[PDB]
Amino acid sequence: SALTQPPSVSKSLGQSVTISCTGTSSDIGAYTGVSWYQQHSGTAPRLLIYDVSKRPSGVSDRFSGSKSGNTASLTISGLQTDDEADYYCCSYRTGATYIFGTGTRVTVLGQPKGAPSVTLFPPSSEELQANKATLVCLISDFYPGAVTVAWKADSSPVKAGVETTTPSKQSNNKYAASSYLSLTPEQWKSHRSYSCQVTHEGSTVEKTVAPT
Amino acid sequence: EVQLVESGGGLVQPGGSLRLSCAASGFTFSNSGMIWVRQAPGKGLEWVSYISLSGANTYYADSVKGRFTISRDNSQNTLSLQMNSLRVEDTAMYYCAKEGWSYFDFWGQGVLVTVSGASTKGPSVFPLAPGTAALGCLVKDYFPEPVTVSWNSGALTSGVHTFPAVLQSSGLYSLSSVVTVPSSSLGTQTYICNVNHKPSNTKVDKRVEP
Repeated sequence: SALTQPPSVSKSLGQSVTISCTGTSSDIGAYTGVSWYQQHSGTAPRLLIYDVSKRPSGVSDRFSGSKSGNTASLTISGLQTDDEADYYCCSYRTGATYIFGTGTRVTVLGQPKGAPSVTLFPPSSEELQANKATLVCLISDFYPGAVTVAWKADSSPVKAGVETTTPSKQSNNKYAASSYLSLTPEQWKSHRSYSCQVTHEGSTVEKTVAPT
Repeated sequence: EVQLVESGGGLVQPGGSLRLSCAASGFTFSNSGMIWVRQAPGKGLEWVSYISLSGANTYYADSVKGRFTISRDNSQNTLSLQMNSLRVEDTAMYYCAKEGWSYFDFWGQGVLVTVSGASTKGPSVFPLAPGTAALGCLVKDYFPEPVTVSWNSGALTSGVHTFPAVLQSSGLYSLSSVVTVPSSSLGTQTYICNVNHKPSNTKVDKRVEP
């Protein structure tokens, strides 16, 4: 009842990849109303291919489509970092309804490593007057999209009060994440300093703030 | 310059109702079919409903029939989706899309429909005080998504980085928006973050100074 796609497909920069879309004889097997859509994280889908193999103006000829039986296929040549997105096939079905694929995430591998840029903010005076304390650790511009965050008060570990996001791709095709340390104003002022430690690959960058 | 501007959406109780709207321009809203497509976080796209250029023919997904209604106004150039008896599983980003011919060029930006028993909470906004200096705004403890942040009411866009929200254990979201600015503008240029949380009609302007 769904158009079957590979959950994930990955190749390296410059290489070509092919994504399959397997449906039934009631859709892909029956019609030419097959279309493909590109969707980057946090954006609306974008038409890549329509009518099995046609390209709208604005789509590079690196994107191509074909069909054979109940399986449609999208090929991306010269894999680039922008091609790193989610891809959906679509087809008209018999009850004049439409049906989308399960989606495929394309990862392009041989990209340059990127060290995380870290900005650490102390609790604001406004938040402290409100009997709250939040440390804000902002982590940007790193690749690949895996990082580990650890918090220190003076020089000792903090396990409680820490909330950290999953990495997300930015507009620069690098990654960003954020970590939040929840504190009592006294906790913040009792220690000499607080630190956010960001460890990417093997290197570890540290930022430090003090209640001056 | 075809546009599909969506509106509506927000937090609705389970069993509740919501109507989504899509304002079309830049093309004859007639002569074209329209669809609604939704996307649960973080799942794939699923087709919801189809309407022909006249409205004569309408089609629904089985997961939606009897509860969702599609309609269009060919004078107002608007597309609508009336949603009744909503469930937690109906929680998704909802897209409107123009049809060409059995394909769909041009999509709306999407609006988030959140079906939950949780209550709305507006965020508290705190300033993160500072060649190039980093400063920002903490947007703390709100529900549900989304939140928008602008700087100096749209004047400042370069160097602006708004981070995706963290989902706390409390069930509340928090994000931060940081802008890198020339240190020479500090103490001359005023920097105000403009935070908007529509589900609670919260609009906060916070001045960020060193």
